[PDB]
Amino acid sequence: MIPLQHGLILAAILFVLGLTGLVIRRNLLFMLIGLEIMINASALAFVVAGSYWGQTDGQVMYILAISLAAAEASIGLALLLQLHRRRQNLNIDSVSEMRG
Amino acid sequence: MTITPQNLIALLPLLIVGLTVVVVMLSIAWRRNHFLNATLSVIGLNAALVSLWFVGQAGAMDVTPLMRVDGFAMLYTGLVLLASLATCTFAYPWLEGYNDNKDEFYLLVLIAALGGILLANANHLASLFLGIELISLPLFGLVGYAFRQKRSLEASIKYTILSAAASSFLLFGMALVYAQSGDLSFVALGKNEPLLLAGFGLMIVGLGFKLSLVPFHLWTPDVYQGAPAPVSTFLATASKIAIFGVVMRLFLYAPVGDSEAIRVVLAIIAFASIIFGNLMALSQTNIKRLLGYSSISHLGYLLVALIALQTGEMSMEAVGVYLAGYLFSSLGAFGVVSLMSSPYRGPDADSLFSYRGLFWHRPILAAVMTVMMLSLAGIPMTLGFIGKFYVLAVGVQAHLWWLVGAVVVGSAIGLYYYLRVAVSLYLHAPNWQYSAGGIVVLISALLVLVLGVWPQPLISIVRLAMP
Amino acid sequence: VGWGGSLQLVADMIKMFFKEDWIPKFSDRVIFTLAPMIAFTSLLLAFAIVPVSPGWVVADLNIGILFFLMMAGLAVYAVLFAGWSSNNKYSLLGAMRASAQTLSYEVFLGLSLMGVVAQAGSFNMTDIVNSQAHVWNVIPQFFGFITFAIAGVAVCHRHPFDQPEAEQELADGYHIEYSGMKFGLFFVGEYIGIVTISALMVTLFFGGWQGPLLPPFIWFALKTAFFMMMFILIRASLPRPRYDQVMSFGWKICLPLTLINLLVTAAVIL
Amino acid sequence: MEFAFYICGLIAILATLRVITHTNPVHALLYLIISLLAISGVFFSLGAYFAGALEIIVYAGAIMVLFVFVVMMLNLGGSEIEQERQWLKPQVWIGPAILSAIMLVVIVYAILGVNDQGIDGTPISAKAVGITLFGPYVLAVELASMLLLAGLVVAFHVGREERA
Amino acid sequence: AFAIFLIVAIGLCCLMLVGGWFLGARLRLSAKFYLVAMFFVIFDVEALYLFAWSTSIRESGWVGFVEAAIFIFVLLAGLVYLVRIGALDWTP
Amino acid sequence: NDMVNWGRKNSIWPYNFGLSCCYVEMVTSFTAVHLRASPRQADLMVVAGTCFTKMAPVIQRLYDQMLEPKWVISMGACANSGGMYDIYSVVQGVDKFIPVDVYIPGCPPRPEAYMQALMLLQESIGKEQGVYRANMQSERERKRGERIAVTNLRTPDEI
Ligand code: SF4
Repeated sequence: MIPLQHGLILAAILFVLGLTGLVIRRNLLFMLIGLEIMINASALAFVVAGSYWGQTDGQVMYILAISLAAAEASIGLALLLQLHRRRQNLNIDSVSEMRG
Repeated sequence: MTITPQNLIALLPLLIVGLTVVVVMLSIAWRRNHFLNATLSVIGLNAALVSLWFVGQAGAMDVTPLMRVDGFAMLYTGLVLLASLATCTFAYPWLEGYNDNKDEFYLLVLIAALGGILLANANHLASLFLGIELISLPLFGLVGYAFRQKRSLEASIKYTILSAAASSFLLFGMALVYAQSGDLSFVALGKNEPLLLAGFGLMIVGLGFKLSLVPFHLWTPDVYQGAPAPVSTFLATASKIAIFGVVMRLFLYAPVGDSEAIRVVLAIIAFASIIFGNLMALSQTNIKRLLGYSSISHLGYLLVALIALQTGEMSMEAVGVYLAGYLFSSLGAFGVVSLMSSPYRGPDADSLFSYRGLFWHRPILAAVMTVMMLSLAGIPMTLGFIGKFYVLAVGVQAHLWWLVGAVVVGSAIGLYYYLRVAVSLYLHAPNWQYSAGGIVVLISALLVLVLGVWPQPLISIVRLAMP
Repeated sequence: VGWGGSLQLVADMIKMFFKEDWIPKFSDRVIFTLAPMIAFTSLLLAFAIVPVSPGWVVADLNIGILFFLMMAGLAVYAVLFAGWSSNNKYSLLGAMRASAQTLSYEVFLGLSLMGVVAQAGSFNMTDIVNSQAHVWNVIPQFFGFITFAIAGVAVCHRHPFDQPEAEQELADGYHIEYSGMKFGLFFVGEYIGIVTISALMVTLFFGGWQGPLLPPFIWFALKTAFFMMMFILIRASLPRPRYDQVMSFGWKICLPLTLINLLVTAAVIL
Repeated sequence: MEFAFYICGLIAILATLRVITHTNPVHALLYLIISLLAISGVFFSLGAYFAGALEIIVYAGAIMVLFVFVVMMLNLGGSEIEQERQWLKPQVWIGPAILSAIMLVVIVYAILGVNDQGIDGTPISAKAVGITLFGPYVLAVELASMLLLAGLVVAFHVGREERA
Repeated sequence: AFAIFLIVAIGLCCLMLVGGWFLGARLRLSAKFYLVAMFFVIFDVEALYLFAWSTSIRESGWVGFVEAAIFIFVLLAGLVYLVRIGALDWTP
Repeated sequence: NDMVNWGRKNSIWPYNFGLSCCYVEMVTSFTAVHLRASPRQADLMVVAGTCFTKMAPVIQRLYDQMLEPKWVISMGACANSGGMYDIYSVVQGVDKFIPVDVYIPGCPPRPEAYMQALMLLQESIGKEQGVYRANMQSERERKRGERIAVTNLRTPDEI
């Protein structure tokens, strides 16, 4: 017997942690990891919202949300592939031109 | 409900374009030819413009619970289609000099047209998400088209991480609203407790990235410098034109947008967008960063109309005409930038210091950039002035004195950089589809002049479309 | 002489027991230990969804199919943490190519299983075992059955024959750096894998618990034994297919076959 | 039910903390897989029967396999260790931690204002999403297939192979 | 039940592991080309719509088969596109 | 209980390191008695052929790789000792650098000798030290009264 608020604050905590991981690190792999974490947090919030009302509203966009996660992770990983293929340095400060 | 022939005639824009992707993909796998793919893609988008007449034969109606088709959506589909038509005609001259795989370009632009014409028709929060992402994936990938440069890949990666981040904010906000309300349909929403308002603020974050608002505008310089100029034509015009329609419809239908709690927050964003655009825009000596800076201010003027949508019915046509004028101005300006890069040339060397002269080099093309650049500002005899005039009238109508004052002082600040580029094309000097590209920008120059001096026929179209 | 076929495996298991375990230097330790059980426990818990008896059902859960697909997808991680724990670019690339062909040939089983679960219309295995009451779901879906056969024999069942060796030079099979009990763990894992794939095939495609003239549990056991013998016969008959030919007859040929299979079942079911 | 939800939520939280504290990538991939398994356990506990098993087959069985491939092929273990730990000090971890904590406490204060109206673990079968997917939501499926084609073509393009 | 079998399995895993303890930089052209597996990552998501479809098809009927044929036709067009451009070919 | 000893007698894994010559008879034996043998998995290494000075480190790395319980069968006169090649390029026996348990003379030995090597090696594995005070009995001494009692043999002008 758990109401919606506990699950929603859990999803908010995972959202915040994914955002923090997106902010603080330097490696683009780690920003993509935090991006996927925070996508999963949003998907969890959607699923608990969908199962709160007791109808089939949680599985209808979660599939498409994880479809977006798959496509975004794939294109991002291919961009990392071609970036490391271009330059051996994997820091974001290598690609930090056009400042200001 | 099921599928009726009324629904298929209503859906005809989303259908012709989808059939075009299939035929273009089959044609790519058959021959891998640039001429055939360009012809096949432009024919499908022109067929979508023709079929806009047929959906005009159909009335204001629903297809599914996801979408609602009105005459408002008819005009927004048209804006997106001419931008897609505009970007393919500007891409052929740029891509003729590209070394290989010159055929994936039209496939991605066609996907982005599907995404744009899906955010025109919106009635449920999920269609809002199927549209934002359908257009981003070509804009994920087309700013990274020609990744052989050191900055296109840079621009693609910065836009990729940030756009996925905005979509994650939009999706988390989209659910936190649906926790209170029993349905995510725009109309059914709001049937002022803090969770619904808190969920609403998260959607503002996820929407204001793509609309280039004040604390989310950081991407708009960099990718506009990095992306190819054919991509910048689509990225400046079509994406935000299509996106602005769905964010306006959410506040028109949803009763929560009637409350002043969201209204004050959006007004402050609009206030700061004008100011934080038009002050940092002065110092730039690059034309692509210059247009990217102006984009932030133009979307701010759209917001100062949108905040007074709920006070007076003139805001509907005001937003519509400023979008039409804003389309024509940016297409002409960005077409001239792309038309200077008639070969691929590797990295195009475009700057405000690189545009000394340009009247004794190419006089007609300098005239188009000047006419459009004066149209961006608010100078009369141009369609931008009539659009500026309605947003001033809407702000006067709704007694938003700080906001209308911001537009005037923002116009006063922003006159400066538009005028330098207009006079810098008059200092001392330091193929067939190219003629077609010149025809597109020259056609737009004639249109913005005749609809600035004589603006009534465009208003008749807009009041014809508005419900 | 030994009269039982299993006694050889019994002696082998005893042999793998009580063997000193050596630590690898300059290697990760958690994945060196964890890669075997990702291959073992997956097909061990794949056995948890069989309706061996209505009264002795191992698990009366509502969904068993999704659990099977979740184990099928999970299995790749065992070959991947084994590849990274090999700590030898040769062996690592060998495990990378093995996981490549694995992910390549694991695609088909879900789409082949859609036909039987669509004509069954439920995920609870009681509904499937009650569906095959008079007509089994093998007569119409010949193509789906053979596609599921190829997919089931393609998941690290040695039919590809690229596990302990590599047709391509510069790389090596990934079963070399494990030599303690973990190698016996690999063998017992593929053994529970083959028997669980056979049991799932008999209880999901053919009709389990029929009992024409004899009690139905031994009817299921004997039919499973016949399919075991046929699987071993075709596995032995099946020669080693080189990497190229496997890539050629993969996504090209059987994705359309299963798509027209879904079209046929959707057209005939209504 | 209550104890199962609490223990799997805490398992997910611990896995999320673990994946954001370590340096070696493979530990992070393993802990993120563990977190996803915990989320699927949450999905099964809530009653979303077509969600807990749908996440693993795809989200933790295909996309994470792509992550494993790219982190395996880069071979970034054994190189570039010291400077990342040098830069990632606790002092720079506190900086944005409180900035995200403001967001956390704001959303916690936002969610505690509503009533509970607790819902039991109602089971939703696939029979009804087979209708809801096919009710208003057919064009969502079609345009999602087009979305997936778009992802396929942009991933094939920008990951272009060459002689090198 | 399932919980009892899971407890038994994890207890057996603990028993075997405890018993075992007591008993006592640059790749250049090599590797790369995992993009077949990325094609799988995307195609599993495509087939997940069929995973949800397969449960309820009798009430779907003729439009369901129609738009499923459209879906798999789009997938087939994409597959033949990837084949004909040379993306899906021999791979290391 | 000694069940472990039965386990080790019942099943053994052979690592075939036969060299240029002398391995054709070993193959003759292996294709009758038995791709299963794998490096770092076997506990029995049948050293055959002439152990050359150049390749001896290969045999020392393969000896190091296998686990703690190591058994080695030397086959042929060229591997037990230097054999006929008492030359700068041949080491005088494989027992110089690795311990050896069973020695199988011949040049090349026969497959039946390999069979009797497995029989004597399971017999040794079933008495456990390793000597166990039972291996002093020798084939020189066990069948001595068998061999001495032989009187007549077929004349060698016949087939
Ligand atoms: S023992 Fe005889 S057959 Fe074997 S290597 Fe020596 S000489 Fe050759």
